[PDB]
Amino acid sequence: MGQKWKLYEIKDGKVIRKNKFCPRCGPGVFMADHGDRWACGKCGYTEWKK
Amino acid sequence: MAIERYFIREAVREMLIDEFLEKELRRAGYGGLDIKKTPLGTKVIIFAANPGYVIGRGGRRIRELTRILEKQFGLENPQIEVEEIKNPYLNAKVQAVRLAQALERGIHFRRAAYAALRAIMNNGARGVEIRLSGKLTGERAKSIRFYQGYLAKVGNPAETLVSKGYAQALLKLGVIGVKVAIMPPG
Amino acid sequence: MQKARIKIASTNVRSLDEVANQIKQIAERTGVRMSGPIPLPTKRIRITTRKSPDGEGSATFDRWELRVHKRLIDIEADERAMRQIMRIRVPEDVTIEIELIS
Amino acid sequence: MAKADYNKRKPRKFGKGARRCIRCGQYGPIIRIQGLMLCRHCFREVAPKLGFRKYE
RNA sequence: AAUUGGAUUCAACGCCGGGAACCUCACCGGGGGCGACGGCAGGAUGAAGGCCAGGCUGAAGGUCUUGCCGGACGCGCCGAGAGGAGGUGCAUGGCCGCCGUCAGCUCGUACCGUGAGGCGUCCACUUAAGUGUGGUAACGAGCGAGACCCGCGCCCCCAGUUGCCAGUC
RNA sequence: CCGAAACCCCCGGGCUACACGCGCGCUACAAUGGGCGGGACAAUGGGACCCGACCUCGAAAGGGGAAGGGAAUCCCCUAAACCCGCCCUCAGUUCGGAUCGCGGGCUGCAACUCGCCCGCGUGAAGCUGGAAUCCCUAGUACCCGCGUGUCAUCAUCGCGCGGCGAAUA
Repeated sequence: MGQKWKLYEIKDGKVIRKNKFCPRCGPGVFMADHGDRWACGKCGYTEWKK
Repeated sequence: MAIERYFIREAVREMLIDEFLEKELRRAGYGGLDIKKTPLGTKVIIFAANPGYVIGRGGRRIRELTRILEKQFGLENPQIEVEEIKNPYLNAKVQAVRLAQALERGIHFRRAAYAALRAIMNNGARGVEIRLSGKLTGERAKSIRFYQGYLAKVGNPAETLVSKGYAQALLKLGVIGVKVAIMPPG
Repeated sequence: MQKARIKIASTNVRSLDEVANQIKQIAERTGVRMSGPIPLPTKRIRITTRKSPDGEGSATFDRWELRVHKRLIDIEADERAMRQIMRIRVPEDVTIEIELIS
Repeated sequence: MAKADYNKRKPRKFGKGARRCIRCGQYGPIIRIQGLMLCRHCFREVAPKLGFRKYE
């Protein structure tokens, strides 16, 4: 295992999501945002930034 | 495929089930398997000196034997039947498995030989042989040969008439090979 | 009516003839015209094998026979007169094929 | 560390290494392919239950 | 670099190999990697599994930099497993070669010998044979070998969709 | 006995390296011959990602199409030795086929190491073999092809079939 993985930011009475949501499949799958190159999370797909 | 191959397929089917069931049903006292093959549910007839072990200790073994039969074959509803062997002492393969347990147990050679000889001659054996190839508890490769009455003759209408049972009786110092050749009256 | 072929083979001699004879006896008397039980070949199968697991010295070599024999029977009866005759016990170990044409 | 599975993953499309028996579990040792894949050594032990006949 | 190993006079050398380009494969070179079940300390404060992209790899997120998902438990050792075509066939079971497809080995009762044993199973004749014959202080029996089983010549019965200008309007 | 290892996964290489020695075999030193053509003959067997009719293209290896066949009923399939006529006229050759250049097919991811075939060119040793030594006694040896196993592919092997058909005992 690999701690720490608290990367979701916090508002005062809300939450917000740091990372990007994929545009190939639907919402529910986050992007390992490299800055130019997007890995996929569910399975493992070579995606480029849109 | 054709006529020729299928018969051999069937006979190969006999071996894979007769090999496993022997090794398990040494507690029962294994003597055969009358295998009736159908498109409805493969009907195996397991031969034991004693049916009360094969069933199990409360249904477990008969269900266990129903359950491994589904894995090997493509008949997923195989029945189990237990028929007694009518003379297990006329059957040699029973006496081989029965002698193997006794040598596993540690009882002396000529003693463990005498009883055996005596129980099957009482049963009705024109003649009997027990051979025990093995270490014989030293480290020289010598067999001991226990001999009464008639024996296997010449040719092949020799081996068909007689019975022959083989069993590896395991030890923890080595091994001992258990051969038991019975000649029934005929 | 429907001309049926019973094509019946067996791996051993004693098992195949008893069924062929019994099939020609029970069918004889009812609504059946029956052509006789014809013997085709033995496709004797030779497996020719090396005995010794060393493959060493002289090794004596087993000849193997598997002999499979095929009797054939034409019959003129119904599909119901067919099952009546297919009642029979049959040796283990005896393949009985049925083609149906008019 | 971390790595993905292995149970062998190379070509074995055909040859002897393609085969194994249904009694002693070998590649190079004999595999009689008539729908009776065993080694020559097993074959001899098994046959009288098969119904093969020694006689020539 | 490794030319995997074993086999060694008959009885090791077309042998284990009835199938070595990878596979096989056990050898070598290089890259990468699982260790059960218990004890011990750790846990979800997010994977033990997956993954772009370079940087590296003969290739493999494999490895690092780097950023991250799906849903939820596993190192390090310590006993001790699974695995090993890793050693010992002078520790073995099985099977097999050769001596030997040879012609021997035993038991009963009797008999002889203080006894180990003998006799019989020896001798004569005869056969591939303790095979058979005669003799004989022996008479018989089992195994072996023999017949027994399978295959080959000739004929016949049952059965013919293989068989043919056989005989034929 | 081994325990990131004598495990495990992988690619590549090695077993097919050679100055040499031997064993078991194939092919062979020609007129009882070679080409070419024609004609008369078998048997065991094996055949579903398998045998492949037949038709077509390709010089061919093979490719395209496609019947039948899970089998006395279809396919591999042609036997080979034979004989008759024709050309050729005993030389290291029209023997013999090693070695090398090239063109080309076929299987597999892939045949340089290390496959086989087809065509053209290339065209090596060998012209009957010392000492020594092996096998066998009749449908056998001697001789000729034929199939199968294992099996994509390495068969001058192993098992098995029929054709010609003796010497000496």
